[PDB]
Amino acid sequence: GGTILVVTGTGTGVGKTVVCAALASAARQAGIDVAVCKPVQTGTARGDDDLAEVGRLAGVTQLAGLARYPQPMAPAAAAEHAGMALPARDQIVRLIADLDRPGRLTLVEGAGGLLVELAEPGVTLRDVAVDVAAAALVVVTADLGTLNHTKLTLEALAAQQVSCAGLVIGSWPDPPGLVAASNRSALARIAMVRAALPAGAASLDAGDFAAMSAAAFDRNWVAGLVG
Amino acid sequence: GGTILVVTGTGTGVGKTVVCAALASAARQAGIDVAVCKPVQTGTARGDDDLAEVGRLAGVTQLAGLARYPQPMAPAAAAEHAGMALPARDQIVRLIADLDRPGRLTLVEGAGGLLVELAEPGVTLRDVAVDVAAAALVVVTADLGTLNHTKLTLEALAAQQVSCAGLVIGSWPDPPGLVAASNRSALARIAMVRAALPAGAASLDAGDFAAMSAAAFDRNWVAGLV
Ligand SMILES: O=C(O)C[C@@H]1CCC[C@H]1C(=O)c1ccc(C(=O)O)cc1
Ligand SMILES: O=C(O)C[C@@H]1CCC[C@H]1C(=O)c1ccc(C(=O)O)cc1
Repeated sequence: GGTILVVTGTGTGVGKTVVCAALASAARQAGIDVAVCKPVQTGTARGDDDLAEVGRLAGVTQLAGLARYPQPMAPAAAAEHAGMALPARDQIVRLIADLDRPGRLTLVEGAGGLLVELAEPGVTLRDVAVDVAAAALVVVTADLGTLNHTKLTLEALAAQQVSCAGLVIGSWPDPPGLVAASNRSALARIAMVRAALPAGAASLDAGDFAAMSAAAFDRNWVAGLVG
Repeated sequence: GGTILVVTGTGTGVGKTVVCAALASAARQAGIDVAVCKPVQTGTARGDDDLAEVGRLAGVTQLAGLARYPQPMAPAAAAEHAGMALPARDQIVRLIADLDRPGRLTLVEGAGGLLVELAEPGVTLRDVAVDVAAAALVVVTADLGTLNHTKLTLEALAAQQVSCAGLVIGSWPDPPGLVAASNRSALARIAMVRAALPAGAASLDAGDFAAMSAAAFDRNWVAGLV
């Protein structure tokens, strides 16, 4: 196949979707075929659609979804609230493998953080990553609290020998405060910081977003993700 | 010795200090001697003093600390900015062991979440819980995001055979709301929920707060800590 990357985060609202779109665009500009896949999407009763936003910002046409639940809640709660069940483990894995092909970067965006349940019983994105031999790109914040959350996530990735492809800061303030700078430097000491997306990256239009995306990431690391 | 309990949290600002004070107050109301050790304290420029809060809210007098930094940052960054190393692993472990005595509940409060650096070099509250054979109480929020953070923190505990004394929600909202109430059930499925401190409990005066604390925890669980 090609290269599968799960895109998780330290928590919710940390920028997984905008990092997905931003990495997708940077890879597309390097001539890499990109698919983005969102096995579990909650919050549809308020218009959340990460697949839609990713296409909107990065022009990905190859967008695969699976489970959709209305309430803006954890996959497990939003399912119970809807009278619905979670997908099964081998259904998510099937969705990804069916996208996987050589020369393609397939991004699997999670729901919330790494240990959120996506399938019964206690199946997480980390388990999926094992099942499909994917590295995890961890979306982190610059805010106070990020250092503990990142260290936890990395440990949880290592506990199952899921390789960390590095961190992305979902929102980088212009200009940075004392904490923001301190965190960025400390983050860089615990893992590679693949990029620091500028604050407001998601309000950009197509071309602004594609330029931001091309600048955000090291061209040579992006190009190196897919042979 | 006695019973040592580290009080940690999923993160920062989740209610670690108020929960120490609350469990200290409930344990005091059960006739338990309570000491609270806060090795490293930051944000002192703006008035942060977690041991003072425990004193005022819970009446604890055995309040033990080693270092104070003015910058409202994680200990390693406040110390970086201040130009002075964190205390030594040895100082923290020995302070806590000296605090520990039979019949006393010794609470140990970190900074931020479980895996924050507190001592030289890269020593965490997890490492300290190991060294003094302490179990961890994990403070958590009711808010969207808490489930992943709690599951992450409990894993990090298990990975070093540090026992989990349970969860406390540091601020229970009024009224709950759908996500808070769904999280409370989910958390309870993950570990024992020992208490949910009502929002605003930190602004209580001593008598009010004591009454809250007496009522927040199970009388028998608390009494059975020593
Ligand atoms: O948690 C507290 O006790 C409040 C304190 C006050 C000053 C900054 C807070 C702190 O220590 C801290 C620890 C770790 C992290 C992090 O993981 O990035 C962030 C902040
Ligand atoms: O994808 C997101 O993170 C944004 C979505 C929007 C609404 C619910 C968010 C969600 O999925 C989620 C997942 C897990 C947890 C938790 O561990 O507590 C909280 C929220």
